[PDB]
Amino acid sequence: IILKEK
Amino acid sequence: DLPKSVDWRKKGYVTPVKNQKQCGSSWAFSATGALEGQMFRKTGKLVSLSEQNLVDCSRPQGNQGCNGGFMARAFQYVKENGGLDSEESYPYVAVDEICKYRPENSVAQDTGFTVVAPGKEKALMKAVATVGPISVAMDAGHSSFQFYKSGIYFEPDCSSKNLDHGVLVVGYGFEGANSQNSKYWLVKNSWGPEWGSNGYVKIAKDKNNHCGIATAASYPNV
Repeated sequence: IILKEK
Repeated sequence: DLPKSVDWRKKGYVTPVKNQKQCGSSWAFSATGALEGQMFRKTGKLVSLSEQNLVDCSRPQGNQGCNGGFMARAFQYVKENGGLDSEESYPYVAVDEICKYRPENSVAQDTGFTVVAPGKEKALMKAVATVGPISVAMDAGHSSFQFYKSGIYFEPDCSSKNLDHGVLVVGYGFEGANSQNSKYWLVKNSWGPEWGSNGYVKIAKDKNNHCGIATAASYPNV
């Protein structure tokens, strides 16, 4: 799970 | 029973508002915020922790530095690594750099973390009230959020499942005299004190997990 921030 | 309102900033658990700048590291600021509250509870000392330490060193746990990551992965890194450096010893530069973790500069540790049951705002309320500030993911990709200024934030386009920003719930409350109406989560962001309300936002609470606040919340075990 990873927050795609860019 | 649980308190009607909680604000951990009034108890010394929260550092001043930081700024991630042009780096997609909100996940790192959310993780350090939660860790700063737990360390304060354990030792009575508030010490600003290194987001850069997380940005540069946690790729093995699945984080992607300035491109993204997750708070639970950061707590895992802290656990596997045996520590986390202070901000003053490992400053923030908003760019992916070489891992320079120094054990002698570590001022925090965790043994893993606890997850709040997904989608349960009441469980998130119980965690906030009993533990301290909680790391949460939310859907922040809205111009209404970018330009947020005061009041309770409520956005029809918000998703409870497609999330893209890590923040820190430092409390909750309500507006007026009735504790069950116009409720909100007190959330610390990492866009500097000039954004929102001195760097904070009140997100609508008990409105079907608005913006996914309770979809992926967790906290470190210290």
